[PDB]
Amino acid sequence: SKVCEISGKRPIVANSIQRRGKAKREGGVGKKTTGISKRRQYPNLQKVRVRVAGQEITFRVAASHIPKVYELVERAKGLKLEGLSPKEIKKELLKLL
Amino acid sequence: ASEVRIKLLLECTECKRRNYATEKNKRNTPNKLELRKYCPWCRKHTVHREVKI
Amino acid sequence: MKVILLEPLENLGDVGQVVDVKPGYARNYLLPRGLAVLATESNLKALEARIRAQAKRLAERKAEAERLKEILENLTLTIPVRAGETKIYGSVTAKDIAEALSRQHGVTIDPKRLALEKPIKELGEYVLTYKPHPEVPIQLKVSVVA
Amino acid sequence: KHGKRYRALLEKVDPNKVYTIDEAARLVKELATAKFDETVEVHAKLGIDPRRSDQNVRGTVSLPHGLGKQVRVLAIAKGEKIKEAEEAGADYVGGEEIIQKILDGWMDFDAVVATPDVGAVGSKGRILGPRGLLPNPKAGTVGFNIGEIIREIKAGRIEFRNDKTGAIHAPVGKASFPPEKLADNIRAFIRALEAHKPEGAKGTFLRSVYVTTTMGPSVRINPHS
RNA sequence: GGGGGGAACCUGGGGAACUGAAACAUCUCAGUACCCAGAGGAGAGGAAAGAGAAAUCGACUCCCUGAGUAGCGGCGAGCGA
RNA sequence: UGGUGUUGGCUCUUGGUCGCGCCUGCGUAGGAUAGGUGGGAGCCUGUGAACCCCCGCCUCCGGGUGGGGGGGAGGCGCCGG
RNA sequence: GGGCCUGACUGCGAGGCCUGCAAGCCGAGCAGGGGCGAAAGCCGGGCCUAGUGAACCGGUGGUCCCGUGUGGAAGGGCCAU
RNA sequence: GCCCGGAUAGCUCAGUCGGUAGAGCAGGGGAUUGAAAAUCCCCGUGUCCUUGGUUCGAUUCCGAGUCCGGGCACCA
Ligand SMILES: [Zn+2]
Repeated sequence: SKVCEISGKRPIVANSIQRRGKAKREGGVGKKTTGISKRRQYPNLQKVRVRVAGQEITFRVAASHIPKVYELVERAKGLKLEGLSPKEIKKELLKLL
Repeated sequence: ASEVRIKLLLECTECKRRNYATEKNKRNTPNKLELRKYCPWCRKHTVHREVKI
Repeated sequence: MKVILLEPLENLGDVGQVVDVKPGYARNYLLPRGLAVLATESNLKALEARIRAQAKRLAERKAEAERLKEILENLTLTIPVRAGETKIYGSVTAKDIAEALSRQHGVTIDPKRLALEKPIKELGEYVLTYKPHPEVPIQLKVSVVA
Repeated sequence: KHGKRYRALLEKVDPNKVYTIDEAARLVKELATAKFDETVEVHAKLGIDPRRSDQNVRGTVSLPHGLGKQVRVLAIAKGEKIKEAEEAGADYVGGEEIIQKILDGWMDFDAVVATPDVGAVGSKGRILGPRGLLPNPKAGTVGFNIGEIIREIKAGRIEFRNDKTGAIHAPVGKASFPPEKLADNIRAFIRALEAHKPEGAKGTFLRSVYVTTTMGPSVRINPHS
């Protein structure tokens, strides 16, 4: 999925590592790797609809930065943002970042 | 070399350092072997107990 | 997520109180419905010096609950619809009641505060709770006709 | 639901609040309302399994400050030991025919000790045993210095043993002891027990330490305090 | 103001296999080829939440040495500061 | 597919964790139902008696268990067994 | 067949056999400390030639050799296996 | 290797939270039946795997061991 609108958390290219065998730490002879495959770790993006400037706005933001959004919305109250449209509203809220 | 003739160790019950490894048919002698063996640590012969290998 | 109770709640407390509930309830129910506010330093600054304001508008909730309470307790609500001998061809919710007091009776109440758990589909008299203020049971009898 | 002389004892005690090694020793005497010198008791709950055949807590320590209890030692010994057995505390020696002197019913003794030669004591043991009287050198009560053994028997030597309920039990003295008389009594009770732990035990060796008296109420006290 | 082009050079996102292991999966090939994005005459880096042991130095970049060294490795091939 | 996030409120019920509160424990013998360990020669009731009645538990059916009433100081205790 | 005993040893090893290597093999003798026998002497498994498997990885017992600034510890080494 | 499961009548299995080793299957016999049968009545027989310890006694409770079964892995 695309970037996080706040954190910019992108999908990363991780290497799924199918390991095997008992661990040396548990006396095992060693963690024999059976195979290594590329994959992608996707951010936990969500859609977040918010009524700002009498306008409902949706952010594809990571799960972590959800409350950061509401931080932004509350901060927008010291802004004169109406009657802008949701495009300009979203741009300006991005500017508050 | 078998499950009935198992391996085993021989520890000096003075030094407590396993100084001898050997075998026995648990069938034949199902008791702990014990032998005056030379403990290298003790630097003197001593009853060495059959400690499980 | 500490939130500032802006009003009394059946399982949260009352205005001025600051509880910490899971984010779903406050941020999906409370924040939208303004029943609470997050616990920012900005809020905690104006927490006091607005507690007086919060309980001020609370008392406005009370006094309005009375002055309109007896305003709309002493009457009967009528509902002309299309319905059958044991059934309604249509259906009614709190919104139709708001049209009832708005156009028919002229008095202005709130649709949301009126509790309508199921949109009515039968005829006759029913009693409704309005409760504009917590612990303010404003009964109301409604009639549905054809 | 108790005796009004004891219900008063129930009233002047604080159940959940935890006292000190000295604080209940004040309460232990003021709770001494029985019509005789009650016995101070430290029923310190052990953290050990008796069902385990490894945690056999049974030892002894001679409490100073006396005990206030009456101890008559039925010592058993031979080979010149009857002399030193009769002396140094034991009143019933001896020293070989007291066995057949057991009826049983000749239970006019408060303690029994024996030198390791006897020997002929354990067999004759079966009724002398189950009432906690068989001579055993586990905790003090056996040895060829039997009279010397009995010398400290008079000197507040309380024995302690785990029970089936994981508890250990021994009085520090009668309910006539001052708190700093019991202060060395109590702390001697904790110190000896801690020295006799069956090593290898789930967590603490002691659950709690309560202090009651003969017909007296319990007391919540903090051990090692 | 941007667009798009620019021989190579450069970061950054992606990223092989052939190949070696005398097979081959880990591994190596190699983060290489190549793709995309970004510029630039360079780029990148860059001013210690460092290094590493001296209580020592004092951003960064590059050349030599360190050194095939320490190490990593089906402790193999090899890789390797 | 289970955990977790997104993801909340409301109840209802059940399995564990510790709170305590209580009751439970019966070979014979032994007065009787003896859970063990310690201390115990004493308890105790007008911070109302053994008695007798009523109320519930258990009951191994003899009783124990507790509560209410009259009664409301006579029963219990090592010792006897 | 009986008596006693555990040398079915420690540290080693002159020397040789065989042999591409590696492996395999035999061994006086030396010291330690013992068994046997009076002693001389023998005993470093079995009358012998088959009963077996390199290294790596890891286990377990000892050693205290290393222990990443120091002390420990992690962990490794070495011996045994 | 780690985990746990049981060792009981000829068998299966009960099994005390320590007072007793038991239910049925098998066996036999009696009645029973034309046979087969079933049924029925009654007897059958155990260190309660071994060692221990505790408590008056321990099948029980327990420490060990063995067998025993399974699973859970790891394999230089
Ligand atoms: Zn030794």
